[PDB]
Amino acid sequence: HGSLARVGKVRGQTLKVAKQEKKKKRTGRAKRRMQYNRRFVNVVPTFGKKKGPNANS
Amino acid sequence: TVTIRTRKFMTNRLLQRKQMVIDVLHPGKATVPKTEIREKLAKMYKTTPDVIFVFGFRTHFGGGKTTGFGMIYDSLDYAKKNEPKHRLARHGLYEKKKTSRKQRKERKNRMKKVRGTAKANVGA
Amino acid sequence: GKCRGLRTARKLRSHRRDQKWHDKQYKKAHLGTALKANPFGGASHAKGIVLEKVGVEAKQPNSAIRKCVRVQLIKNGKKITAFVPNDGCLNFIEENDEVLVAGFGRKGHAVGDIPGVRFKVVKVANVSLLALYKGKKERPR
Amino acid sequence: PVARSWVCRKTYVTPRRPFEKSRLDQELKLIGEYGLRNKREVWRVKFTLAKIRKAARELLTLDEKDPRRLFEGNALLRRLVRIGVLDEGKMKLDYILGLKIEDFLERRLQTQVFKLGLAKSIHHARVLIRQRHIRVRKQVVNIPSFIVRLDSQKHIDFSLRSPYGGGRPGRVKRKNAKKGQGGAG
RNA sequence: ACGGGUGACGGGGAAUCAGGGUUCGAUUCCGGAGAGGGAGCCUGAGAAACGGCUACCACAUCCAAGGAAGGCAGCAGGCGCGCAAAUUACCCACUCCCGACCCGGGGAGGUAGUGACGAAAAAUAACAAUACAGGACUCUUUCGAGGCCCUGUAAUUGGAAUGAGUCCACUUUAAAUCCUUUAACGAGGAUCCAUUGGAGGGCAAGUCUGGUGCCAGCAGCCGCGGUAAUUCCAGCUCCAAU
Ligand SMILES: [Mg+2]
Ligand SMILES: [Mg+2]
Ligand SMILES: [Mg+2]
Ligand SMILES: [Mg+2]
Ligand SMILES: [Mg+2]
Ligand SMILES: [Mg+2]
Ligand SMILES: [Mg+2]
Ligand SMILES: [Mg+2]
Ligand SMILES: [Mg+2]
Ligand SMILES: [Mg+2]
Ligand SMILES: [Mg+2]
Ligand SMILES: [Mg+2]
Ligand SMILES: [Mg+2]
Ligand SMILES: [Mg+2]
Ligand SMILES: [Mg+2]
Ligand SMILES: [Mg+2]
Ligand SMILES: [Mg+2]
Repeated sequence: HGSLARVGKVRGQTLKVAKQEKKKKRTGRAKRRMQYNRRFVNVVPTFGKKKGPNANS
Repeated sequence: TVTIRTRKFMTNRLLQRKQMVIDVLHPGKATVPKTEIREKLAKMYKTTPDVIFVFGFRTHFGGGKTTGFGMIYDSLDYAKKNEPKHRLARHGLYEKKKTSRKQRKERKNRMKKVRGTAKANVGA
Repeated sequence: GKCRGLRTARKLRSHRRDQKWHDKQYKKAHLGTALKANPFGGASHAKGIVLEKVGVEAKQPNSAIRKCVRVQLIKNGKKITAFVPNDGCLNFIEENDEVLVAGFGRKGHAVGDIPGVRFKVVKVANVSLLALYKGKKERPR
Repeated sequence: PVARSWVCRKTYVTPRRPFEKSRLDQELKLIGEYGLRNKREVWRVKFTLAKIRKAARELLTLDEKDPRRLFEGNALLRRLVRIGVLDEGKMKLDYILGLKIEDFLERRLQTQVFKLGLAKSIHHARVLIRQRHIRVRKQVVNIPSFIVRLDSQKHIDFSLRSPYGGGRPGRVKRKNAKKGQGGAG
């Protein structure tokens, strides 16, 4: 055994999902400002622990 | 709108000069040409504007002020004698040759190979 | 320190100097034989010629066929085995081709699943394998 | 042998722990409260404060009545007062170690433009300084980290050549005002 | 001691650093050494000089085959070597040097070209009005309203701005370039489109979705992959620096 003829099988047979066109991301001080407003301005404290930024349960 | 002031004025009995720093106040305008600066200094110091050599002008950020150097002369013969050749050529009263450095060095190393009066017969 | 006296600087210095050679990280760095057995010779990278595209079986529990390359270096003539890192990247490397080979990160130590391989491939035919993986530059032919 | 300087110095430092929330949570606060562009502008001020605190520590180990301590500590306190991070009522060598980064970040020209009523927000203040609107003592300045001195704070004004001050209106306004009346004539 | 080794020119110094220390110093300053390897000398105040000579060794150029001419560890440049490094440019205007010299020479030096070695500053938006979600407020048991009052983001509308860029002129400068000054143009999905790496732990950041199914591959280390993968390969989103 030890077949080297099966290289890149998963990358070759995975189904190609095209990337979706999305909005522009603001950069620099603008990105730092929206990340400050998202964490220290608008959000309200949560019962018990806090909530993760990417939590999709 | 264009105003000129002088600073660090100092006469020079050594090169027969009067040397001063020119402060060119030109708000709202592009920086002022050297010939205009010469004639505006000439009216200020009561001297003919053909013996005045101004140079080295840097305008500050924001652009309300410009600092340079100026050197005015007692006579035009002395202005011809003890002045840089490039400032004389900027005035136009001097023309240097067009001749290169590379080809002049190559002609020198080509007349190095010959002896006697053949050094003038090398050229052309 | 155990001897403490005012005239014991010689004893302290000579003892510390002699006890440096029992340090593994000092002896490897300050004896030449490690650098002689090093296939790179103190170099961070080396260019080599691909002799073979080989399949190295991985170790215990992790079971895979790692896709490595038998390379012959140019500065030495010495044959090493380097790792072709990502998925499908052995197609972008051909036999009899010139690669740029770096270490893998543990400074002449076999890393992770792989027996003995302490080298990896960063470029092939003067175009990088990361660019060929991401599709930024194609393989010239 | 060339007639160059080569004297350069890195004006910041990176923290030893790359991903500490108790540090990131307080750097992002200062960035948001002062309109800074990135973490490096926090670290530059922290760097400067570390130098002032360190030099104060090396002066504080020496005894009093020694002219190196007297001269250098006096000069350091004079320039701290001259900046405005240290008040005149506490001109002593021990009060240097009570300084904080916010006291220096409140001496930036971006902060001073926002405080003096020239701007609406701290990011308004930065884009106004960057767009050559503000001068300090007849010098048009576009650096938001320009540290404003206590005496020099009184002469923060809009620049003459700016539509917010006594100047010609800018290109968008004059393009509308010329396009409309050039269609109208 | 002597000998051997040195990826040893030495030092001023460089990096890291609590206090000690450890590592580097071919490299712009000082001193040394050498001009392919050795050797020997002329002239001269000063040379065992090499852009001086004389051999021999190695390498290499021309040739009517008799003879002759060498020395880039100078500036460019080329080959080779390698993981690894720029233009066969312009000028004596500066700095200074040399000469019989106020006048000439200077790839020394200066100026540009290449230049993400590296360092400093600093764009990629800012603000009103409408929504809408909040807190704060008078009142209300609550369910709620209103707006005195703000903040947040919405592919909602909207004028105000400014820089990159194109480009007169001036300045700059040996002559230029560039910076700076300043006309004229120059932005709304301001497409004038910010990337690089990650998202189990360490270690900040999805147990989302699809495929794969100990294969492919990820994984610095622990580990993931065996048909319901928080770890592969992709989409979406998020995180870190910028
Ligand atoms: Mg293991
Ligand atoms: Mg050596
Ligand atoms: Mg050295
Ligand atoms: Mg060496
Ligand atoms: Mg010598
Ligand atoms: Mg050689
Ligand atoms: Mg010799
Ligand atoms: Mg030579
Ligand atoms: Mg010589
Ligand atoms: Mg390089
Ligand atoms: Mg000169
Ligand atoms: Mg040179
Ligand atoms: Mg952009
Ligand atoms: Mg993923
Ligand atoms: Mg982790
Ligand atoms: Mg976590
Ligand atoms: Mg992982």
